[PDB]
Amino acid sequence: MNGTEGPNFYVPFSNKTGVVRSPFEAPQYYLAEPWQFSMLAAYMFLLIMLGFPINFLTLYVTVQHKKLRTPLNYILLNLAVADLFMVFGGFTTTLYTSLHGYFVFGPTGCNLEGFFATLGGEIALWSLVVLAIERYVVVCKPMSNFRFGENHAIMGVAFTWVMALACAAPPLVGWSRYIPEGMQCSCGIDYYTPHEETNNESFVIYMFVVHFIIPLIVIFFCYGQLVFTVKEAAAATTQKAEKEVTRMVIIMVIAFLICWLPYAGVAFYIFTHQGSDFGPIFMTIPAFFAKTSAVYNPVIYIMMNKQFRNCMVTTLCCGKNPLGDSTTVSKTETSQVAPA
Ligand SMILES: *[C@@H]1O[C@H](CO)[C@@H](O[C@@H]2O[C@H](CO)[C@@H](O[C@H]3O[C@H](CO)[C@@H](O)[C@H](O)[C@@H]3O)[C@H](O)[C@H]2NC(C)=O)[C@H](O)[C@H]1NC(C)=O
Ligand SMILES: *[C@@H]1O[C@H](CO)[C@@H](O[C@@H]2O[C@H](CO)[C@@H](O)[C@H](O)[C@H]2NC(C)=O)[C@H](O)[C@H]1NC(C)=O
Ligand SMILES: CCCCCCCCCO[C@@H]1O[C@H](CO)[C@@H](O)[C@H](O)[C@H]1O
Ligand SMILES: CCCCCCCCCO[C@@H]1O[C@H](CO)[C@@H](O)[C@H](O)[C@H]1O
Ligand SMILES: CCCCCCCCCO[C@@H]1O[C@H](CO)[C@@H](O)[C@H](O)[C@H]1O
Ligand SMILES: CCCCCCCCCO[C@@H]1O[C@H](CO)[C@@H](O)[C@H](O)[C@H]1O
Ligand SMILES: CCCCCCCCCO[C@@H]1O[C@H](CO)[C@@H](O)[C@H](O)[C@H]1O
Ligand SMILES: *C/C=C(C)/C=C\C=C(C)\C=C\C1=C(C)CCCC1(C)C
Ligand SMILES: *C(=O)CCCCCCCCCCCCCCC
Ligand SMILES: *C(=O)CCCCCCCCCCCCCCC
Ligand SMILES: [Hg+2]
Ligand SMILES: [Hg+2]
Ligand SMILES: [Hg+2]
Ligand SMILES: [Zn+2]
Ligand SMILES: [Zn+2]
Ligand SMILES: [Zn+2]
Ligand SMILES: [Zn+2]
Repeated sequence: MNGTEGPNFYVPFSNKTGVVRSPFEAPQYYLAEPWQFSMLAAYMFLLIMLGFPINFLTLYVTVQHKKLRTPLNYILLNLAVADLFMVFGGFTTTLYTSLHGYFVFGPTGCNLEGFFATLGGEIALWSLVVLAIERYVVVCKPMSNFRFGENHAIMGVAFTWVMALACAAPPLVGWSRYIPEGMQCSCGIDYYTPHEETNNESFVIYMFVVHFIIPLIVIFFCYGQLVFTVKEAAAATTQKAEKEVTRMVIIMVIAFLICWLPYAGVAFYIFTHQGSDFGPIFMTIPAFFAKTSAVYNPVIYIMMNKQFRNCMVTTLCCGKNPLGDSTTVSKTETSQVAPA
């Protein structure tokens, strides 16, 4: 056997030498060198070191500025939270797992590590659909009289959590399971083994379709529609606001792909080539790189959203003067209203 199937795992190493041992009981320093694990640990450390402040700042800004309530703002507050969950929930176990060379915290660590990462990634994807739509509406303006409100915005957010849980929760209660991957320092869905007793084959197919293919079709298609009204370029007069948001949304989507296709692909590969000969590094990279998903979103947001940015610059300066080049939102100052 090219691998080493446990009743709990599958080390992509061969135990014709007895050196293979549970990623739940002892260091996997036989799969790779003790420094590569240190690198992982370093990286993860940096990720936590960054995913925390960025996602938190975003949180504090969004709420502290009472007018920042557009769907987009909602979605992003959402992502900021899901990102924070990743950070403490799983990133902590993954940093640790790396530090020790295996899941010292047992299958729970594997679960915290795998779950929150999937919970985080899916919320990201599903939010992307909520946006795709919100966008399609505000640009192709379907209803004669319409403009999303916080009431709908909260709907979409609640929805992304349901859809996300719909994907990430099952492996915790019987459908498929979270299992260490690569150098056994992160945990993902079981593609490696058939394990009739947990129905991996079915869930994986389920996830790839319901929680990957479909949303993508939806998002891509909705894009194919808005490739007419808000065609592509950038720089009423309100036209220039929505068209700039879209551009961001679009980027966000590309950003998502770069962060997940390499992984999703490696995952799909394995699923359809279980027992074949792949090593530990084969998954560690797309899997850990993928972990940037807990942080890139806010960056796009602060870089491509002139309103939020200046709002952050505002909070950061505890007062004003946000070095920009247009409406507002804040607290004591003029976060007053202007409806109709
Ligand atoms: C790869 O093959 C190895 C042997 O061919 C095998 O190692 C075996 O590991 C077990 C640990 O569970 C050792 O047994 C020990 O069991 C209990 C732990 O629950 C200890 O308290 C006892 O002291 C006992 O020694 C075996 O000694 C060891 N087999 C050997 C070297 O003879 C690996 O588990 C195999 N890799 C896999 C499939 O994970
Ligand atoms: C062990 O791993 C090797 C490497 O993949 C597997 O060998 C492949 O076998 C398939 C059919 O069994 C051939 O079509 C390929 O040419 C072989 N190499 C590949 C996939 O590139 C072997 O089957 C694996 N044995 C198992 C299932 O444990
Ligand atoms: C695309 C940018 C155009 C902004 C339109 C999106 C609506 C979200 C912000 O609206 C404002 O929210 C305040 C608190 O929620 C209300 O007090 C105020 O009356 C309302 O106008
Ligand atoms: C984090 C993900 C990185 C985002 C990807 C950035 C690529 C977007 C810029 O592309 C360019 O945009 C112009 C205006 O639309 C087009 O005229 C041009 O042909 C196209 O090449
Ligand atoms: C990690 C996220 C950073 C990637 C940047 C995405 C590439 C798209 C750049 O488009 C430009 O962005 C400017 C933001 O200032 C807008 O003013 C301008 O109109 C728009 O055309
Ligand atoms: C969409 C981007 C994601 C990339 C997709 C990852 C699949 C690439 C893996 O290829 C396989 O690697 C094995 C070695 O491990 C070879 O033995 C095998 O012949 C080769 O076919
Ligand atoms: C995506 C890139 C494709 C690479 C995936 C295959 C993993 C190759 C690394 O294997 C490891 O190399 C060490 C040094 O030789 C050995 O000590 C160790 O036992 C072995 O497991
Ligand atoms: C740090 C640990 C990781 C990478 C664990 C789990 C990740 C997944 C099970 C990924 C699932 C998917 C996402 C988030 C993006 C769309 C495709 C997907 C279903 C493969
Ligand atoms: C305004 O008074 C002048 C600008 C000074 C503020 C800029 C300082 C950099 C802020 C870094 C962001 C870290 C936030 C930490 C969140 C936990
Ligand atoms: C409102 O909340 C206060 C405004 C923020 C004050 C700006 C402080 C930035 C930190 C600058 C420190 C200079 C670096 C010196 C190296 C020791
Ligand atoms: Hg769209
Ligand atoms: Hg990324
Ligand atoms: Hg602002
Ligand atoms: Zn899902
Ligand atoms: Zn299978
Ligand atoms: Zn990837
Ligand atoms: Zn500016």
